[PDB]
Amino acid sequence: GSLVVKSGQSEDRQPVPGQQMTLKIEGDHGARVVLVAVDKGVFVLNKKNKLTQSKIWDVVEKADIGCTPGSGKDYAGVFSDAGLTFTSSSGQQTAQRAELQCPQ
Amino acid sequence: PYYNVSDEISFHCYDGYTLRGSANRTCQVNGRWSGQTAICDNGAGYCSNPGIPIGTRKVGSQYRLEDSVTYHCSRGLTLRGSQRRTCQEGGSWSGTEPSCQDSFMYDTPQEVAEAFLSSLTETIEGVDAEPSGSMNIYLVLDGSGSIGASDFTGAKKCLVNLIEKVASYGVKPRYGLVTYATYPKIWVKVSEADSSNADWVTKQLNEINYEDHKLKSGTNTKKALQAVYSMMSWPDDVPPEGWNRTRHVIILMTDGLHNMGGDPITVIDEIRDLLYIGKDRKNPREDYLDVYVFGVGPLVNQVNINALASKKDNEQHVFKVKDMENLEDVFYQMIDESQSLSLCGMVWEHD
Amino acid sequence: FIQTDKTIYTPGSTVLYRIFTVNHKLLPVGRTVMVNIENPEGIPVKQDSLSSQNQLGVLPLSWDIPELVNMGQWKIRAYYENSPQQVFSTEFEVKEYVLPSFEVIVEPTEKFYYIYNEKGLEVTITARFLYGKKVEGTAFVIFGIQDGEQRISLPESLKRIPIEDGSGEVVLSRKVLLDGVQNPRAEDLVGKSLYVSATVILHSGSDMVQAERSG
Amino acid sequence: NEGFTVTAEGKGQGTLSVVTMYHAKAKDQLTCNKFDLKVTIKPAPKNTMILEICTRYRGDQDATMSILDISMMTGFAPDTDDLKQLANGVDRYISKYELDKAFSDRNTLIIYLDKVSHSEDDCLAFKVHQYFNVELIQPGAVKVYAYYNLEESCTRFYHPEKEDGKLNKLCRDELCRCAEENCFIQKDKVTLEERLDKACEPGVDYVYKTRLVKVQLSNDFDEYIMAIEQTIKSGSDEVQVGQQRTFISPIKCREALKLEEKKHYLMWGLSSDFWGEKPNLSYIIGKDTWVEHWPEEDECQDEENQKQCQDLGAFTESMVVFGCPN
Amino acid sequence: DEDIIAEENIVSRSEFPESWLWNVEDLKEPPKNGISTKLMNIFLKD
Ligand SMILES: *[C@@H]1O[C@H](CO)[C@@H](O)[C@H](O)[C@H]1NC(C)=O
Ligand code: NI
Repeated sequence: GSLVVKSGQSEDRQPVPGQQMTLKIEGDHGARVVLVAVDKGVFVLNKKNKLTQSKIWDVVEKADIGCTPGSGKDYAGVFSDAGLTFTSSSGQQTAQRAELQCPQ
Repeated sequence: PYYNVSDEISFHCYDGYTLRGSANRTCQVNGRWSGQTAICDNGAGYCSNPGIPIGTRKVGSQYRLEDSVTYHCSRGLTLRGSQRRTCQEGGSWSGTEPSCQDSFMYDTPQEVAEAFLSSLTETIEGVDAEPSGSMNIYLVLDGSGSIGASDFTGAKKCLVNLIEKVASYGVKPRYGLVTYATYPKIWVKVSEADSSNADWVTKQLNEINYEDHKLKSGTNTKKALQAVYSMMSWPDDVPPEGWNRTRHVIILMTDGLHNMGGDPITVIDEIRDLLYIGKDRKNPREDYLDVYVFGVGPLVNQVNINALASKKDNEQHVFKVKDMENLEDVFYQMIDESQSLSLCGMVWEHD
Repeated sequence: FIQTDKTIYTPGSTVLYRIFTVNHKLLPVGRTVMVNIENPEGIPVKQDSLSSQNQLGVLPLSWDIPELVNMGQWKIRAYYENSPQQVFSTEFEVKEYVLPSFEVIVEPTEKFYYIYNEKGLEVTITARFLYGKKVEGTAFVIFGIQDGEQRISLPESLKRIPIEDGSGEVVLSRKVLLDGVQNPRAEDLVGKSLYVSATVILHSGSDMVQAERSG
Repeated sequence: NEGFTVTAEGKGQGTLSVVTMYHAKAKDQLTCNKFDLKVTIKPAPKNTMILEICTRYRGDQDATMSILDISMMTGFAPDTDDLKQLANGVDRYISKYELDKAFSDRNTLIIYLDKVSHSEDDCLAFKVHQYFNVELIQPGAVKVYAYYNLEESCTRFYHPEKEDGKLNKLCRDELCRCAEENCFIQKDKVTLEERLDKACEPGVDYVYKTRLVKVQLSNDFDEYIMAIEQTIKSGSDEVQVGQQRTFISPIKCREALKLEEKKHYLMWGLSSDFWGEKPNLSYIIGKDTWVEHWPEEDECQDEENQKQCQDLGAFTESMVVFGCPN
Repeated sequence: DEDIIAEENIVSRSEFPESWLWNVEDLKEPPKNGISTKLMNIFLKD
């Protein structure tokens, strides 16, 4: 969907230690937003293990039931390499898959 | 940078934390915040989070068993209650909840009477277990020249109503009236056969006068408490039959401005050792001693009057009303009111 | 997905972390999750079993760090009760430290290094306070070659460049680079990597930050 | 720390481990680690002085680049001329940003070193003038360490008077109280009524008329063995007449006290001036401790002490018979 | 020969957390163009 968090103030200057500021949140409807403010000085000693949208899709992508970027050695191979099992009454069925993860 | 009168502030815990107490608190005219103390606990320690009373500063995040926490008030404020609380076995912190006081906060006649009875009556309910109830009340009145006949004679009438108030509970304890100055002066002793007679103790409280300690208008609180010590002491020989079953309630009015004798606290400790209190990890026996202090003199040192008063959980022993007139009203409301005295979930001695 | 408020904690503070329970379609779902917290020695010290049921797939949690705790790289492992084999993990470091007043960045002119490049390896030293302002001080930079999980420091490649106007400039001569290793042929360094170790110190001597650009 | 007992029961197998954590009295170190820093301050032939700083490294290799974090004493600034000499020197460098500061605000100096031999001591020095004059100056400090390791370092303090730049603090075992204050209360006629009120203050705990028996004075604190001739006001210390109490006072006040043995003194202090566990108490002569010379019997006949003895005399009686009013 | 502000009337800072604002918010405002907006009023640390 979408989620942006900008300043609610009319630009102006920089805030002062101990001042109120409007925090605008442009997110999706019916969505629960969890916040967390952290001093950048913390990322100076360690900036690893940071939750990023890039890492989220990274885990999802590295979990596809497919391995081959495309095509196979035969018709029954194209389906298995893509993530599908084609089986007809004529006798043409795809290869058996035992291992959860991809080969190699 | 500062909160004026009728100013409101709200509290809100983080995610995964429970908020107990009053979320919204308003600054009252008595220089105090309304409602209870706001505490954000996650419930991961053996004892609940002691929290940080408004104006104080807690030092110690660990709430395990045997662990402790220290408190410190801001500059210009007097810490009331305990400065150190230890998480005792059974999920409960020792001492009482701290509270930074200033020099004008005082206590409304209701706040005093309400916190006094809620701490006294409970110490009376347990007493009935079970003539002559197994409880002693030591009335130590200060007659120094630093108080004045005005705030003195008012303190007398204040005690008069107290005796009659206890009498309405159908209980006849052993009283001990003692007015001190440069030297203690015992009017009623707990060993007397008339100590249980509420009437006689009241008349003895009337015969006394502020002019009794005019020639030697000193302030030796130490000797005063020592006089109380001799009343609860024993030859030994005795070892008395039922010494470990008697509750002691010491009530004293004083401005806290002692100058002769030194630190009266030393005597309190001697009393604890005599009654064998806090000398047993399994049997504290803290329920066998209550020390109530009331500020009467114009200049009252809250620091000292607190060091003497006892520190029990959810109980107040330190009191400082606005004026003498209000101190009286505290005991007037008592005689009329009859709080419910029930003994539910109570245990007797202890085949 | 496990989210921790900070990446590093001090012995005594509390670790605020939340767990997100989503299906294979990345949608809120009520499930039962087993959560364990292993010490730097990989031994669970705390285990729970929450349920995101009626919680919109968000499990707020926290863990108190004892004063006397083992410093190192702690770990927060979690997995569904119905899938004990599929376990997710998120690490957080526990150490005694203090938040600096400024940051130190080290970015070479190129994201690599050409062997026959006589010019050498030029590295930029940008240092500014956490509030934007620039840093005035001195820097201590040193290079080194990183073999297969091995580091051979280069004592000869040590420089002291003044940091004026919140920036500096240091160059690693190709001469010193070859002098480091005891191998005459330069085509043997092909495949290895270099790492920079800078250190900025204010003129007041009140703060000192250490940065590094390896790989 | 108690002797507990563990009881296992049932089928299976586990492991029990018990470890106690505490603070051990190792010292021993005497740390300072791989550095031997010796700092000394000396006058000159405003005041201006010489600051010599010697250093050495504990190792088999001449330590690499080190740092000299120096902090001037309040009201002192390094001599610019001498700084230029050390800057142009070999194996020494001082940031240009530091040179151009004048006597404005150069209370902090950093001298970068290229190397420090592990054999002998690489000692340097530079003049330090006093641009601003003020009583009770703050001790300076010098710190040495490598550019890679900051934890392992050594810091020394320097002071014109105070030895090794340390501060006055009455230390006993592991309990020290700051003694950076005045000797006693005060010194313009102190009448009878003056003593009455000042002796009946809420703070005043003990009021004795003692006699200086023996003076055992040291380097950090001076013992003053006094003998209580009479207890005017019985404080929190249960002491009968004839017993001896040990008083303690900083060296700075030894000149102002000028206490002579076999002489009587009227002194009263606060209840917060005690030092030690009973019955081994030791009174402390703090900035709030009254001290007055008590003219002896035959001396109270001079036409100069009659005015004083009469006040003290009436004072004692008024304090014993009636005691503090109010 | 004196001015400035009394050293007694100077409220020194104290709140220097490494992390804060660990709360939860729900977007229930009238949705426009499928985008909900919430205006929070937080108090910056010292
Ligand atoms: C009370 O006194 C008797 C004296 O014989 C003693 O045996 C008993 O233990 C005491 N009770 C308590 C509460 O300890
Ligand atoms: Ni008095």
